[PDB]
Amino acid sequence: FALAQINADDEFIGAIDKESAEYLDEYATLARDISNSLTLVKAAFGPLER
Amino acid sequence: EDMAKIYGAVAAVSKNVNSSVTYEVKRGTHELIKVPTIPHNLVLIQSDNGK
Repeated sequence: FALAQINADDEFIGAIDKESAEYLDEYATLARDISNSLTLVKAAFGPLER
Repeated sequence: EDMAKIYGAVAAVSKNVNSSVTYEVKRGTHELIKVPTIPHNLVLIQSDNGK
């Protein structure tokens, strides 16, 4: 009933561009740690038995 | 540096292997004693006149 128009100021555009750089670094860091974890598990652990 | 940490963890779990056990077998053993005198229980009873 009270839908508000969206205003895209220069501050909002600049804030989003900063977020894009942060997200890119975050995904890159996560991918590296996944690779490190997968190598560590394969070398140091085996299957379980009852 | 990441590889150094991964190789260190793997070597740590490879070093967690037992070698042997050492213990003492002493149950059942007791200390002896030495008796210096034979316990004879003899007395000599003789009359006054020796009869």
